[PDB]
Amino acid sequence: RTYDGDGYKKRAACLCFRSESEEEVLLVSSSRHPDRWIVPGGGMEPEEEPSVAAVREVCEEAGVKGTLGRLVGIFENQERKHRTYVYVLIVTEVLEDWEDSVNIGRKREWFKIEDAIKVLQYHKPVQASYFE
Ligand SMILES: O=P(O)(O)O[C@H]1[C@H](OP(=O)(O)O)[C@@H](OP(=O)(O)O)[C@H](OP(=O)(O)O)[C@@H](OP(=O)(O)O)[C@H]1OP(=O)(O)O
Ligand SMILES: [Cl-]
Ligand SMILES: [F-]
Ligand SMILES: [F-]
Ligand SMILES: [F-]
Ligand SMILES: [F-]
Ligand SMILES: [F-]
Ligand SMILES: [F-]
Ligand SMILES: [F-]
Ligand SMILES: [F-]
Ligand SMILES: [F-]
Ligand SMILES: [F-]
Ligand SMILES: [Mg+2]
Ligand SMILES: [Mg+2]
Ligand SMILES: [Mg+2]
Ligand SMILES: [Mg+2]
Repeated sequence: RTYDGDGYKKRAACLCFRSESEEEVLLVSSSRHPDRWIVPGGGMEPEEEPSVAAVREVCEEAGVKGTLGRLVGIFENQERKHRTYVYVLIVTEVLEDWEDSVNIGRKREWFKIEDAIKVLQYHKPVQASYFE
């Protein structure tokens, strides 16, 4: 795990959209609580570029690849002490049997943006804000 100078854990994530119209986004199930949804993402490795970490974590957690788009922003979770670079990713490859599917049975699902914001709100309000 890696950290900013203030001790916040460094993370990266993508908003994995179905298309360039950015109407449908891919969430993945929580590892702790499989009945809940999150935005896929995770820790940056040492010296790892945030865009590289984002794409790698989406591949591991969600089993997708695509065309990397713009940095949306950098988002803090004060409560959990982490700070997340969030990028747009336009999905072009949907893989079966990806890392977390095989290892922890992680699920994924497409959501209209409105619905994504809805299911994120309760446990992951900072993640809901990614879409603002
Ligand atoms: O507190 P939790 O509900 O168990 O959330 C955990 C935890 O997030 P926190 O940093 O807030 O504790 C993990 O972070 P660490 O404990 O490893 O620092 C995070 O891991 P990543 O930052 O690497 O994403 C993991 O997410 P996941 O295991 O899917 O990678 C996520 O669990 P959820 O899947 O329920 O959000
Ligand atoms: Cl879309
Ligand atoms: F995650
Ligand atoms: F992660
Ligand atoms: F991670
Ligand atoms: F991870
Ligand atoms: F990681
Ligand atoms: F990791
Ligand atoms: F990882
Ligand atoms: F991962
Ligand atoms: F993970
Ligand atoms: F969060
Ligand atoms: Mg991960
Ligand atoms: Mg992780
Ligand atoms: Mg993660
Ligand atoms: Mg990781």
